[PDB]
Amino acid sequence: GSPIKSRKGDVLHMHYTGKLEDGTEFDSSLPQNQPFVFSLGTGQVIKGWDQGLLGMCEGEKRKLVIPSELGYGERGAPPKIPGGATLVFEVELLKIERRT
Repeated sequence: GSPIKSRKGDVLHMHYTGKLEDGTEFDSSLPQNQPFVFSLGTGQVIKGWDQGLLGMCEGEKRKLVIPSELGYGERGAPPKIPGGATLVFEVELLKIERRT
């Protein structure tokens, strides 16, 4: 066997829980139990995700600390995300479309 792993261009189905530095969860795909689906490496998601989610196999978890320069910047993303907030994501890759 040779598990495929995420590369630029893949379509990923991703669970995430994002937290502030204050520990407080701002968002998660887990409560609705709805994976976020997107094309990796296309500027569809935050820069910290595009550079940070490479080389994941299905079923693998990763933690990403993402200072605001690589997230939503000083602008922020109201209501949940303050301008300048460092985000802490715990992500779980569920599915890479390419393998099937």
